[PDB]
Order: sequence, then C-alpha cells, then structure tokens
Amino acid sequence: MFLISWRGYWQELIETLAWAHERTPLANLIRWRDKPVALSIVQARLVGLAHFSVGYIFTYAAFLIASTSGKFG
Amino acid sequence: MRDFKTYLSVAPVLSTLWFGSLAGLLIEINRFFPDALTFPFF
Amino acid sequence: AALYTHHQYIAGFIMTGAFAHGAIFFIRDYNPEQNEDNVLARMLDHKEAIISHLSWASLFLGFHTLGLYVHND
Amino acid sequence: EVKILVDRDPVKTSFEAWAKPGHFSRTIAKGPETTTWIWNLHADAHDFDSHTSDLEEISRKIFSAHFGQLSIIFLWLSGMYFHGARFSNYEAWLSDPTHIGPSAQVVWPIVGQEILNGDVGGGFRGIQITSGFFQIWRASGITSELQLYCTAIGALVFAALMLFAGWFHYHKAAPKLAWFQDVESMLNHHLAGLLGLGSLSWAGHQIHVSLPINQFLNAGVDPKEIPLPHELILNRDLLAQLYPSFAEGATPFFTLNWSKYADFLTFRGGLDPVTGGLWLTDTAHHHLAIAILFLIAGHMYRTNWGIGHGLKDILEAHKGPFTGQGHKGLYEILTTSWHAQLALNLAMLGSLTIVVAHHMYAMPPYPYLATDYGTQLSLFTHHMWIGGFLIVGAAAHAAIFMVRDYDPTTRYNDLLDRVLRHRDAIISHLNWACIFLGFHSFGLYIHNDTMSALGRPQDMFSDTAIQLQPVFAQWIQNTHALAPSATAPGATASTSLTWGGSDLVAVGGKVALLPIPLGTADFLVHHIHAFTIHVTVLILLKGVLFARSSRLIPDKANLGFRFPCDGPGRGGTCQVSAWDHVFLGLFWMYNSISVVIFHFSWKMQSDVWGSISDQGVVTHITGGNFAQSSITINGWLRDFLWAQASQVIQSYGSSLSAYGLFFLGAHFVWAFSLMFLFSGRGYWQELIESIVWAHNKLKVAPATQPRALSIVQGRAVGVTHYLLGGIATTWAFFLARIIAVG
Amino acid sequence: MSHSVKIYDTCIGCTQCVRACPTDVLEMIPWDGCKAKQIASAPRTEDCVGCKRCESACPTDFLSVRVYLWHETTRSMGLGY
Amino acid sequence: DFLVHHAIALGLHTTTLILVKGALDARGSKLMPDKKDFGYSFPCDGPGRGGTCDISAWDAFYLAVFWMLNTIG
Amino acid sequence: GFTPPELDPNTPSPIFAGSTGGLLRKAQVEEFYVITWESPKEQIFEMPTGGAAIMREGPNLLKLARKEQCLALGTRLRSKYKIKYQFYRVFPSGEVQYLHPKDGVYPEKVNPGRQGVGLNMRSIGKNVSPIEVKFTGKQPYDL
Amino acid sequence: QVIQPLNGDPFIGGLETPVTSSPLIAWYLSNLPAYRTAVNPLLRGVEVGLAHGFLLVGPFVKAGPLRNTEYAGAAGSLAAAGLVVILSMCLTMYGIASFKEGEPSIAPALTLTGRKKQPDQLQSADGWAKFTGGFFFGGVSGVTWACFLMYVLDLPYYFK
Ligand code: CLA
Ligand code: CLA
Ligand code: CLA
Ligand code: CLA
Ligand code: CLA
Ligand code: CLA
Ligand SMILES: CC1=C(/C=C/C(C)=C/C=C/C(C)=C/C=C/C=C(C)/C=C/C=C(C)/C=C/C2=C(C)CCCC2(C)C)C(C)(C)CCC1
Ligand code: SF4
Ligand code: SF4
Ligand code: SF4
Repeated sequence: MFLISWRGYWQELIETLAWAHERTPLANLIRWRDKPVALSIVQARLVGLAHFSVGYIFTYAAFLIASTSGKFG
Repeated sequence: MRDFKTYLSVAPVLSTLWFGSLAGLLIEINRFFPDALTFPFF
Repeated sequence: AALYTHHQYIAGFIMTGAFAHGAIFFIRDYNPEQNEDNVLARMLDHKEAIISHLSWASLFLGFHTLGLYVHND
Repeated sequence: EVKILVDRDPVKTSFEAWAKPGHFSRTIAKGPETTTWIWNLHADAHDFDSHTSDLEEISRKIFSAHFGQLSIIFLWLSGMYFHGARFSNYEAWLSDPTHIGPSAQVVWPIVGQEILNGDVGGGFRGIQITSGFFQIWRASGITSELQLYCTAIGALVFAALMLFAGWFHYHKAAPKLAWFQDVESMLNHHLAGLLGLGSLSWAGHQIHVSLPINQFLNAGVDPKEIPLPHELILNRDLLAQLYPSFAEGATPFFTLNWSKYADFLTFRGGLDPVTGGLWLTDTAHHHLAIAILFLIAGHMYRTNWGIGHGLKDILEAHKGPFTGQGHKGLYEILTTSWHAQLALNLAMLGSLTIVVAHHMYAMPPYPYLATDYGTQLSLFTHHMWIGGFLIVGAAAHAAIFMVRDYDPTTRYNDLLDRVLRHRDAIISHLNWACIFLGFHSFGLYIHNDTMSALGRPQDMFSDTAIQLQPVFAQWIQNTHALAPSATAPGATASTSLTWGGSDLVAVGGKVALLPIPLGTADFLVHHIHAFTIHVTVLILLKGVLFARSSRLIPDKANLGFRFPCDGPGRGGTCQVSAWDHVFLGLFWMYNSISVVIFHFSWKMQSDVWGSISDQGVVTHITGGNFAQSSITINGWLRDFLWAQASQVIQSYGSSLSAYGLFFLGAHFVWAFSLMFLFSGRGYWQELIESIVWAHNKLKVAPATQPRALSIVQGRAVGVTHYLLGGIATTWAFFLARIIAVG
Repeated sequence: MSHSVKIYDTCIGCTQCVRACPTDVLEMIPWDGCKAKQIASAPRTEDCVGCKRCESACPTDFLSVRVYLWHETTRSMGLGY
Repeated sequence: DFLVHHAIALGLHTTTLILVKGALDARGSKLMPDKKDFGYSFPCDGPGRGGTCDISAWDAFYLAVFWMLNTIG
Repeated sequence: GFTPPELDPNTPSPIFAGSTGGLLRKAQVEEFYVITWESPKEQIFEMPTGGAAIMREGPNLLKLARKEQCLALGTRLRSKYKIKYQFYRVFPSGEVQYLHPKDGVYPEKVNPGRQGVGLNMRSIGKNVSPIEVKFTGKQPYDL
Repeated sequence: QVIQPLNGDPFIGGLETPVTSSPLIAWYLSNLPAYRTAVNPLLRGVEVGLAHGFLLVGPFVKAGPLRNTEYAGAAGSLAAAGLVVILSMCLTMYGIASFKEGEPSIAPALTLTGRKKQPDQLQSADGWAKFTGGFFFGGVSGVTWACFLMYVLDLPYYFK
C-alpha cells in the first residue's frame, strides 16, 4: 500500500481526520504541535521497499530454517 | 469498397488475419508432423 | 543453509548499494571538464548502446527461459 | 404528450468512418503522432459524453450499443444451447444425474491437448462444465437435443434481430430526446410488460410444460418415452391425470375458486427430496404472484391519461426539517444525466446479483443443483464477483456525474448540496468505523494466532474458549425455523433447510443442504466482511464526494474526472482524482469478495457438503474443521489454502491439468501486474529512449514515436492484470478442488 | 524557505505559465529579448506550492520556467489546517 | 541446473540494466536534461511532458531492489 | 501610481448555509485569506469548500483558509460571471496584505513597473554542475 | 431548520446540530471537569483520574492472562495502576511539549455570545502540571477503590 496507493488520497483523508479531531469535544483540548501530513512520495517508496524487504527476508528465513530443522536433511 | 478495403488494411484486422493464417499453418504442421523435438531431415 | 542465504542476500544488497553510490557520484562529484575524453566520460557518450544491449540480453534470456519453462509445464 | 418521436435517416450507413480511426472526437482524428494515441483510441471509444455535447445523439448511441450488447448475449446463449445440443452428454445426464458429470465442450486432438477430454460419464469424453445449464434445461422440461438445437437457432435469429434493430434505431429511425425522457411510460412498460408479462409467460410455461415433464422425470419414466410438451397442451386429460384441477379449466380462476388449483400451485417450501431442488409448483405459484404484483405495480405512473402518479410530484412531496427542500430537483438531474442513472442501476444490479448468489446457494431452484457442488461453488463465486464489479462501477460513474454533469446554477438539488457540505464528517466517521472494525475483527485473528503459537489455547476467541456467539443470527435462524408453526401457517415446511430442525435432504448419497451452524468463527468472518465492505465504501464514497474539490485542490473538477496528479506540490498530489479512488477500491472489492468466497467454500465443505452413508451418518469433505481452524490465519493458510491446493497442484497428467496451468499463469499475471503498479512512467520512457536510439542506428525506428504508457493507463493496466490474475487463481483452485473431490 | 521558481531567457512571451498558476506566483514583465517584448517573473515564490502547472504549459524545447522543490512551509505544503 | 542458471543470468542482467540505466541517466536524459540540478532523490518532475514518475536515479535503485530480491530468491 | 484598495470589514457575505470545509485553527494562530468582489446580480455560485452559495447584489466578502481557494474562486468568477475580484491576507494581529493584483493589472498581461525576480540570463542547459557548487550554500540555479 | 451554521458563521469548518448544540448536551459537556474553567485544575484532574482509574480496573481483571486464577483481583488491578503510571507520564510529556514557563494560558478568552471570559488555566504549564498530578493521584485512588470494592470488602457484583 505504500507502493500502490499514493499520496493525495491519504492527504485528503488526513485533512478530514484533522477536522474531526479539531471538532471533537474533550479532544480539542489536546492539539498537535506538528501538522499531520501524508508520507512523502520518496519516503513512501522507501517505507514500502523496507516492508517488502523485511517480509521477503523474514518469510524465506522462517521457511528455510523450519524446513531444515523439522527434518535435518 | 475502397473504404472497406482501407478498414481491412487497419492494424487489428490485418493482424488478426495474419496471425490466424499463421496459427492455422502451425496447427496443420503440428497435425501432419507431430511431436517434433529434433530436425531429422539432414 | 542459513549462512549461504544470509551472505548471498548481503552480497546482493551491497552490490545494489555499489551501483546506487556510483549514480550518486555521477550526480554529485562528476566533473565533465576534468574528465573529457576519459574512459569514464565515454560511458556517458555511448550509454545508449550499453543500455540497449543490456535490454536485449535481459529480454532474450527472459523470453527463452520462460518459454522453455512454460513448454515443460 | 408521450408519443413516438423519431427522426428518419439521421446517420448515413457508410464505411468512410470505418476507414478513419478515431473519427468520434477531434484531438484524435488528426492522426497518430505518438503511440499513446492508439491507447487513447481505445479509451475514448465509448465515452459518448465527450464526443458530443448533445444529449440526443448520446442517447441514440446508448440505445444502439444496448442493442448490440443484447445481440452479443443472444449469440452467446445460442452458442451454449448449440454446445448443449452437439458436443454434450445432456441425454446421458438426464438418465443418471447423480453419477454423470455435466459436459458441453470437447477439445480437438491437437498437440496432446486431448487429455482434457475427461471421463465425465455417460459414454462421453469432454470438459466438465460448471455453469449449470443442464439443471436449467431439466427444470425447463427439455428432454432432447432437437429442442436445444431449435433454441439455438431461435437465439441466433433473435441476435440477428437485435443487431438489425440497433442499426435501424440509429441509422434509419432514431428516437428523439423526449422519447428517452418519458421515464413514466418506460417504468410502466418495464414493470408491467417486461417483468410482469415475462413472469406470467414463464409461469405459464412452468405450469403447462415444466410441471408434467418434471413429474414424469421424477416418477422414473425414461426421458425418451415421456410425452412431448405439446402433447400435454392439446390433450388436457394427459395433464389432468397428474393434476386433476385441470379438468375444471379456467372457471375456478374466473369464479375466484383459486383453492381448487392447490395441486399445482402450492406453498410448500423446503426442497424436493427426489431432486434436491425447489418444488416446481412453488416456482410456478411464485412467478404467478410476482407477475400479478408487477402488473398491478406497473399502472402507477402517469401518462397520456390523467390517472397515475407523477415522479416529479412524488419526489417534491417528500421534504423534511433536516433536509430542507428535500428531493426537489432530483427528477431533472436523473432525466438529464446518463451517468447518474448508470450509478444507481449499477449499484442496484450489483446488490441484486449478490442477493441472487446468496439465495441460489441457500435455495437451489433446479433439480440436482445442490448435489452438484461444482455448479454451486461456481455460481456463487461468479455472481459475487459480478456484483462487486457492478457496485464499484456505480461509484465510478457517480464520480463522473459529480465531475461532469453536476452544477448548482441549474438542476440544483438540496440533498446533494447538504451531503457535500458535511462530507468531512461522513468521511471521518466512516474512517473511524473502518479502523474500529479492522481492529476488533483482525486483531482478534492476530490474538488467536499468538495465543495458539504461545501454547495458550484457552485464551483464544474459540468455541472452547472465550466465545463470541452470534446471538442475533442464531435467533433469526430459530425464528425462521419455526415460521411454519405460527408466523406462516400456510407453509408446510420452512423457506430453507439452512436454519435448523431435524430436516436433511440427500440425493444420490450426497448431502444437498443441512442446518448451517453459527459460532465464533462465523462471527469473526462476518465482522471481517463488514470491515472490508466498510473500507471499500469509504474509498468509493470519498472519491465521489471529493471528486470536485477538497482542502488540497480547490479546483479538482477543472482538472477532470480522470487525471494522474497535480504535480509533486503540496507535498505530493498523487492519485487525487476519483478515477484513482475507483482504482484503489477495485483492490478492496477484490479482497472482500475473495474473503467471502473463501468463507463460503470452507464453510460448505466442512459443515454442509459431504456424503451420506447407508446407515445414516454424514461425512463432510473437510471433516468440520472450520469451527476450530478458521479462527486463525495459520488455519486459513494450512487447512484451507495448503490442504485444498493439493487438488490443483497434482492435476498434471490428468483432465484437470488445464486448471493447474491456469493456476500458474494466474500467479504469473498477478506478479506481472506489480511491475505496472510499483513503477513510474519516467524510467520506462528513459529506457525507451535508448531502445529508440538502437532502432535509429539501423534505420528501423518507426514514425510513430514510442512512448511509455501514461500514469493513469499504467495504473489501469496494473489493476486489470492484478484482478485478472488474482481472480483466475481462485477460479482454477476452486474448480480443480471441487471437481476432483466433488 | 520556499520553492525556487526560475525564469530563463528562452521564454517566448506566451503568458500560459502565468495563466496556469493557481497561487499567483508568476507575472508578466516587459522585456526586449523576444518578439512578444515580455518575459515571466516569479516575485511571489513564497506562495508557490510546487504543482508545476506552469512548466506543464511551457512550449519551448525545454522549460523556460523551472520549479525546484525546496524547503516547505504551511502554504507550500497546501495545508488548510 | 541449466534452466535455473539461465534464469539467474537473466536476473543479474536485468538488475544490472536497471542500475546502469539509473547511473548513466542520473545526470540527465532527453525527458529531463537537468536531472543533476534536482539531486539524487526527488519524487518526479510533474505530470508534464507525458508524466515523469520514477525518473530519478533513486527510483532506479528502488526498482532494482525488487529485481535483486527476486534474483537472490 | 496604483494604490491598493482598503479592506471594508462591513462588507456583507454571501448567503451560505454552513459547511465543514471552512476555516480551522490555522485561521486563528496563522493567516487566512479574504476575497472581495462586486456582483451585479443576485445569483448562485459554487464554493471552493464544497457546496453552493448565493451571492448577494453589490459587494461580497468571503473568508477562506488558503490562497489557492481564493484564486480558484476568483478565476471562476472572472471566467463564468465576469466579476472583478481582489483578495487579501489577514493575520491574527489584524494586519491586511493586499495580495492578488500587485499593480492593479492582472499578472497574465504585461504592465510597466514590474521588476524581474528569479530571472536567469542563460538557457536552462547552461547551468553549473553541482560539483562546482559543492561545499558552498549557493545552488546551481541560484547563480 | 434544525442544522445551523456554527455560531451563525457558515465559513467556519463546522456545523450546529442537535448532537452538537443541544441544551442538554451543552449542559452535560459544560459540567464535565475538563470544561470547568473557573475551578482549580487539580480538582478536575483528580475527578478525571478517579473516573478513568476506576473504569480501567475491570478490563484488566476480567480479560487478563490471570483472569481465571486466584491472582485475578490483584495483578490485573496492578496492571491498571501501571497504565495510570504510563498515562500520567504521557500527560507530563505533553505538559512539557506544549506549554512553557513564561507564557500565559492559550485558552480562548471568549464565549459563544462573544463576551469576555477569563482564559482557562488548564492550557498552561502550571495548570497542566497540576492537572497531571491530580490525574495520577485520582487514578491510583480509583484503582485502589475498585480493588477494595470488588475483592477486599467483597461487595456482591455480577463481574460481567
Ligand atoms: C484488536 C482487538 C484485540 C482485542 C479486543 C484483544 C483482546 C484481548 N486480548 Mg489480545 N492481542 C491483540 C488484539 C486484540 N486482543 C493483538 C494485535 C495482539 C498482539 C499479537 C494481542 C496479544 C495479546 C496478549 C499478549 C494478551 C492478550 C490478551 C487479551 C485480553 C486483554 C487484556 C488487557 O490487558 O487489555 C484490557 C485493556 C483495556 C483498557 C480495554 C479498553 C477497552 C475499553 C473498555 C473500551 C470500551 C469503549 C467504550 C464503550 C466507548 C464509549 C465510551 C462512552 C463513555 C461514550 C483480551 C481478551 C491477554 C490474555 O492473554 O488474555 C486472554 C494477553 O496476555 N492479547
Ligand atoms: C513476475 C512478473 C514480472 C515479469 C514477467 C516482468 C518482466 C520484465 N521486466 Mg519487470 N518488474 C516486476 C515484475 C515482472 N517483470 C516487478 C515486481 C518490478 C518492480 C517494480 C519490475 C520492474 C522492472 C524493471 C525496473 C525493469 C523490468 C524489466 C522487465 C523485462 C526483463 C527482461 C525480460 O525478462 O524479458 C522477457 C519477457 C517477459 C518475461 C514478459 C512477457 C511474457 C510473455 C513472453 C509474453 C508473450 C505474450 C503472449 C503471447 C500473451 C499475449 C497477450 C494478450 C494477447 C493476451 C521484462 C519485460 C526490465 C526491462 O525493461 O528490460 C527490457 C527493467 O528495466 N521490470
Ligand atoms: C412492454 C414492452 C417493452 C418491453 C418488453 C421493453 C423491454 C426492454 N427494453 Mg424498454 N421501453 C419501452 C417498452 C418496453 N421495453 C418503452 C415504451 C420505452 C420508451 C419510453 C422504452 C425505453 C427503453 C430504452 C431507452 C431502453 C430500453 C431497453 C429495453 C431492454 C432492457 C431489458 C433487458 O434487456 O432484458 C432482456 C429482455 C428481453 C430480451 C425479453 C424479450 C423482449 C423483446 C425482445 C423486446 C420487444 C419489445 C419492444 C418494446 C416491442 C417491439 C417493437 C416492434 C416495432 C417490433 C428490454 C428489451 C434498453 C435496451 O436494452 O435497449 C436495447 C434501453 O436502452 N427500453
Ligand atoms: C433510490 C431509489 C431508486 C432506485 C433504488 C432505483 C433503482 C432502479 N431503477 Mg431507477 N429511477 C429513480 C429512482 C430509483 N431507481 C427515479 C426517481 C427515476 C425517475 C427519473 C428513475 C427512473 C428509472 C427508469 C425509467 C428505469 C429505472 C430502472 C431501475 C432499475 C434498473 C435496472 C437495471 O439494473 O438494469 C437491468 C436492465 C434493465 C431492465 C434496464 C434497461 C436500461 C434502462 C431502460 C435505461 C435507463 C434510462 C433512463 C430513462 C435515463 C435516460 C436519460 C434521459 C434523461 C436522456 C434499478 C433497480 C429501470 C427499471 O424499471 O427496470 C425494471 C427503468 O426502466 N429507473
Ligand atoms: C454496465 C455497463 C457499464 C457501462 C455501459 C459503462 C460505461 C462507461 N464507462 Mg464504466 N464501469 C462499469 C460499468 C459500465 N460502464 C464497471 C462495472 C466498472 C468497474 C470496473 C466501471 C468503471 C469505469 C471506469 C474506471 C471508467 C469508466 C468509463 C466509462 C465510459 C467509457 C468506457 C470506455 O471507453 O471503455 C472502452 C473499453 C475498454 C477500455 C476495454 C478495456 C478492457 C477491459 C478493462 C478488460 C476486461 C478483461 C477481460 C475480461 C479479459 C480477457 C483477456 C483478453 C486477452 C481478451 C462509459 C460511459 C470511463 C470514463 O468515463 O472515462 C472518463 C472510465 O474512466 N467506467
Ligand atoms: C496486508 C496488509 C495491509 C494492512 C495491514 C493495511 C492496513 C490498513 N489499511 Mg491498507 N492497503 C493494503 C494493504 C494493507 N493495509 C493494500 C495492498 C492496498 C492497496 C489497495 C491498501 C490501500 C488502502 C486503502 C485505499 C485504505 C486502506 C486502509 C487501511 C487501514 C484500515 C484498517 C484499520 O485501520 O484497522 C485497524 C488496523 C489494522 C487491521 C492493521 C493491523 C493492526 C493489527 C490488528 C494490530 C497491530 C498491533 C498493535 C498496533 C501493537 C503494535 C506493536 C508495537 C511494537 C508498535 C489500515 C491502516 C483504509 C483506511 O485508511 O481506512 C481508515 C483505506 O481507505 N488501505
Ligand atoms: C576463469 C578464471 C580465472 C579468471 C577470472 C577472472 C579474470 C574474473 C574476473 C571477473 C571480473 C572482472 C568481475 C567484475 C565484476 C564487476 C563488478 C561487480 C562491477 C561493478 C561496478 C559498479 C558497481 C560500478 C560502479 C560505478 C558506477 C555506477 C559509475 C561511476 C563509477 C563507479 C565505478 C563507482 C582464473 C584464471 C583467475 C582462474 C580460473 C577461473
Ligand atoms: S516562462 Fe514559459 S510560459 Fe512564460 S513566457 Fe517563457 S516559455 Fe512562455
Ligand atoms: S509550481 Fe504551480 S504555484 Fe508554483 S509557479 Fe508553477 S504553477 Fe505557480
Ligand atoms: S510521481 Fe507521477 S503521479 Fe506522483 S506527482 Fe509525480 S508525476 Fe504526478
């Protein structure tokens, strides 16, 4: 989803989320110091690549070790 | 008739005719010379 | 198995980083005036031939390997 | 005022426009300068709203395109009837439906593909079909191949008639705009003449043809010795032997003694024990009542005579304090916008298809349909996918209405304005609902997986653990089980066997239907379904509401309905168009329908489908492991995917090997889609530059300059290949698994 | 702290770069290097969002108006909140 | 072994093609002659000139990481 | 010598029924924009914050959160209804900055008295390579 | 006309609805401790902490890993107290992140009618610090009271 879905949809969603937080009683007392924005395009590409690589490595490592440890040979 | 022949000369119609003729030729060759793994004529 | 997989993934990541840092050098540190008619500038001179021949090799290998595999299947 | 307004010979029939590609618009008819033009030629081909600004020509093109679609459908139906007449074992299947697999397609003996001609039974070798046409033909009273041939010829003639009508009503006698805007007469004719008269005629066919032929078939009479359907029409005594009320004629109908017709018009319910389907008398009475209801429901709207209702007045009469002016102005919106009608009809037809799939699985209406597990699975899955696609297209065209056909200067609606004014509240509340549903539906699966992996099975959300029982659904099932007792005393049995009781229908040693139990696993899967549906609704409704403007791009409507982005500005404005919202919601509809069909397959394989022993015991296909395994993702991976994929990965060398090849090819296409989905146009264009240099070196570069696919086209290709691969994978897996073991 | 919008001397004089600006960054000033006797200028790049609509309408061989993305503010990130 | 070694060669050649194309077009191409002025990692150059997604050399690295992972797999 | 027109706080606003797309906390802690125009006829227009409003005859004042919204609304007014429009930026301190026509003339058409900012007297391909600007704050395009 | 613009202002990002501006809803929100501007933030924090720590004990006791053992009453309650130790900590960090020592309160100084109002001391360093301390004290007191009621004094309850 960091690789397929792109920034404008998430930014337009975050705008509505910010409106909801600014208009919710007992929650307007808590306000953010940094304005919430969507992930940058290069940043989202890096995040999706990191999730992809972590999944690749962890999945194949688990399969390899489990296959060679459930039977050693 | 000239416009219809021009339509027959457009890319998808001509490609369909050419590839259908080629596929028919290959299918008939595979029927008459089936299971060809080598070239044994020489 | 774990050692082989670990070191091969490490080597792949490291080679990818080597090419990435070569691109970084080309963007940042490359000086065309000090490198005129060098063996390094002539790569950029005939970059189209290199890229097209790499494309041909990859396309030929993929076409014929996938065709043989699909044929066997 | 409602007359036939038709202009004569508006468009000249000629091949001049055939010779020129892209004649419909101006920017495209100039000729190709790059390759992108070709793709554009296949993108604006059916966008009649962009070709011309006149509603009359658009409506005429729509009418003739509908005629062409009807001709294609009739051609396809003729093909199915022909392939059921020739190259089929329908006559063999009629004698032994419980042991002979239906088949209507045979492959030619070339390149070794004749292995696909499997031993389906009945002295026939061919591809086993799962469309359930044999059950339809048996329910229609068809006992010979000549009848199928006649139906195929008639459908060919009807396809030719539809094509001629499409040519005639555009090139020769085209309707005017006011003809299309007569919505009241159209609704009257489509409720009384299309649905009502069609239901009445089908009820007449079932009463006069299907009932006696099916009675003879269920009596064990050989199909070739059964009297022909016309013999039961000319000889009323032949029909009167089976149903004595036919001896009285139509006088009980005209004297309101309808209770005399209680032998072929029964409110029995349940299923036929002989065939495992609904009683055909029940279907006849149902279609009769539906015909009466539609016929008296079609005289509602006003026309040339002063009696009737006005749609505009009915809409304007409904307005409340919260909504202000109410539904005023919606008639002018709906009568002047084809996209709004397409959105409404697509949503309704998708929901109708979904409820059709549910009601066909719950009540098999054809003989020997429930015991055909492949037909049931294929029908449910197929109509689920069709409904999801139509529901997505509903929002896809609602967005087009909002971008193009919406304006408040004229044709202003108060309800739409009030919806657009508080759209942030709707989107934020639906966002919270999606997050809450996702957490309390999938984190429960994660919790169960972690508790089982940590060796704490008592801490999971299982039946032998913390129980989340669907008390409401179980109460509904119990209420519908006792409906014949108090609430519906005129019904002999319940409306289905999937509620409860000791009832069980088994035909030929196979279970047709069983009382389906509901537990914690069904609870978790149904809330997962709700979460996925709510997320898809969130994406589609956000696209529809923000298709015009937002806090990011105040002039998004000027950019169009289908544009890639607004540059890397504002941090990045990628996929801000409503088309990209549809493109994103396609994946989520795919995910939701995939989870739904996985749930259906596993639940009916574990708790409904199976075999009946002679002693009386029932053994299911997967042994009822849905209650304890489906509560964890590892259970879905192992006991459903891994366990049931053995029938599709081991199909090589047998008649089901095409399913294995399609499994592999669908995996390949799904992986191939990720190249378009993850990449961008600039890299491919820069590579095409080098390839163009290589071609230009040898004087072989084309005049049409090669260009990489556009951003929107790249996303479209990616999502199309993604859906194709991920759907064909499930198709091959389901078909191989349910044909090999069912 | 703004995106850097630069005008080069290859500017023909077409005002499409100015008409395509949604935040009124560019304007047309007099010049003498072309037939149109005018060139574009970017005095209000503090309001530039980076949408690059201006350089999507420049008809030269390469863009006479160039937007280089740079440090981003609340009005450069398109934030209404 | 022959088929899988040729698939390995296909993966190596394709990853090399992506990385070499990124390195040699890092300084610019016909679509973006002034890429060197935009640094190593930038999102795009807008939707103009047909569309310019993934035009940076960082994006070439990001695309080639997938092919490297597939080859090592 | 063009003088900027002063903002009139007592300007009536268009008839609007309320929307969730209006101002937020950014209008309080930071600036917000105000567009003023003169409608010759009481008609109905489409707000950039979603929904439709009914402008009244005479002067009309509308407060929005972004300059892009003000410019989009002004472009719609000029193209569709042919109304002269001016928008300002208002700070929480009360300061008003007259924004859009900086000389009273629209930026698309040439007007004397404008100074060139960001003007480079070279072709785009004559930019200095980054290696020649390394370890200095100056960018190649700023030279 | 039931749905109004927000305080007669159609150009503010909100709306007036019966869920937003009902007299009963406004009264209920105004009588909550978080909206008691004239009261010491210590007392409002004490009330909020008491309520939240009291309600937090139930889920931890009834759904904890030791919910079926003898240690269900104590350990889960301890977990609730631990959560308070976390929660106040978060509040403390908020009090350091937002408000400074030398600045006054940033709360609005007006009402719906537009009259002058003394700003709430909660939106200040000292006010939020007092609120957080009261929240911690009330949270531990409420957890202790819930444990005392359910398991020390042994009052009869349905315990879900
Ligand atoms: C997403 C939903 C979800 C849910 C509902 C549960 C539920 C449960 N888990 Mg599991 N779990 C999950 C996901 C989830 N888990 C995930 C993602 C993981 C990571 C792998 C785990 C791993 C895990 C572990 C390691 C353990 C549990 C355990 C438990 C129990 C919680 C114990 C506790 O300390 O918390 C209770 C916390 C609360 C403060 C509850 C707050 C909710 C309040 C009451 C909201 C009510 C809303 C209110 C009505 C709103 C309106 C207010 C009104 C005034 C207007 C409970 C049975 C424990 C156990 O084993 O017991 C079975 C435990 O040891 N879980
Ligand atoms: C597993 C699926 C998949 C496949 C098959 C490909 C295929 C390819 N990649 Mg892609 N790619 C993928 C996923 C995939 N990619 C992913 C996930 C990414 C990360 C974003 C990329 C990113 C990427 C980059 C960055 C590059 C490529 C390039 C290439 C080419 C490599 C050379 C070669 O193998 O050509 C052999 C060709 C094939 C395997 C594909 C065609 C399949 C058969 C042969 C089709 C024949 C048509 C058949 C008759 C069907 C008819 C169609 C219709 C009528 C039904 C090839 C087109 C490289 C390149 O462009 O090289 C030129 C390159 O630069 N890819
Ligand atoms: C009672 C007669 C009647 C009937 C049966 C229909 C039926 C139909 N109309 Mg409707 N329609 C009617 C009156 C009628 N209409 C009137 C009076 C108007 C003008 C207000 C319209 C306006 C209208 C439009 C604008 C459109 C339709 C469409 C359709 C088709 C969509 C449903 C569908 O395909 O199901 C499948 C149904 C069948 C195949 C069952 C058999 C119906 C037979 C083949 C139709 C013959 C009916 C015809 C009205 C009478 C013959 C005229 C004579 C000169 C030959 C369907 C054939 C849509 C379409 O698909 O057009 C091609 C479409 O675009 N209708
Ligand atoms: C929210 C309430 C509501 C709902 C749920 C529906 C739902 C439905 N309506 Mg719609 N409708 C509504 C409000 C609503 N409508 C209002 C207020 C009007 C008055 C403007 C209409 C006008 C209308 C007409 C005139 C017709 C429908 C039909 C239908 C059904 C479409 C059948 C289909 O799926 O295609 C399956 C195939 C077909 C039977 C339909 C063929 C295609 C039709 C004829 C084309 C629609 C053309 C329409 C007149 C647009 C012309 C534009 C003109 C101004 C230029 C669908 C279930 C159709 C129906 O009655 O079906 C039985 C139909 O004929 N609707
Ligand atoms: C029920 C009938 C229906 C009708 C009449 C329309 C009508 C239309 N649609 Mg809508 N739409 C529908 C349903 C419908 N839609 C559904 C169900 C969806 C959800 C997927 C959409 C989603 C949608 C989108 C996303 C868009 C439209 C747009 C359009 C317009 C132009 C269509 C176009 O030019 O394509 C001409 C035809 C093609 C491009 C064919 C493409 C090939 C498809 C994708 C492949 C199908 C795969 C096939 C089964 C696999 C076989 C393998 C192959 C080798 C043969 C037109 C008003 C377009 C628009 O208006 O643009 C401004 C547009 O952007 N529609
Ligand atoms: C397969 C993994 C995956 C996951 C987990 C998500 C996750 C999500 N998607 Mg994404 N998405 C994906 C793939 C995925 N997506 C793909 C392939 C696409 C391409 C189409 C998209 C595109 C997309 C769209 C278009 C939308 C989403 C939305 C959502 C969100 C709604 C669900 C929700 O909030 O429930 C709660 C969260 C989850 C179920 C995620 C897993 C959390 C588990 C249950 C608990 C983790 C434990 C806990 C946090 C402890 C942390 C440990 C600590 C050490 C940090 C959620 C963040 C929708 C959204 O924004 O609505 C709000 C939305 O509109 N997604
Ligand atoms: C047969 C044999 C032999 C030999 C061998 C050899 C001789 C080998 C070689 C090999 C080789 C020879 C290899 C190579 C490799 C390479 C590589 C791997 C590369 C890479 C590259 C890169 C990464 C790049 C980078 C860059 C760029 C991008 C640009 C800029 C610059 C730079 C450089 C940075 C002997 C006798 C001993 C023994 C027996 C066996
Ligand atoms: S900057 Fe672009 S639009 Fe402006 S004058 Fe130069 S070429 Fe024309
Ligand atoms: S990037 Fe957009 S806002 Fe900036 S100058 Fe260009 S058109 Fe104007
Ligand atoms: S990456 Fe592509 S879609 Fe995204 S902003 Fe750049 S050009 Fe537009």
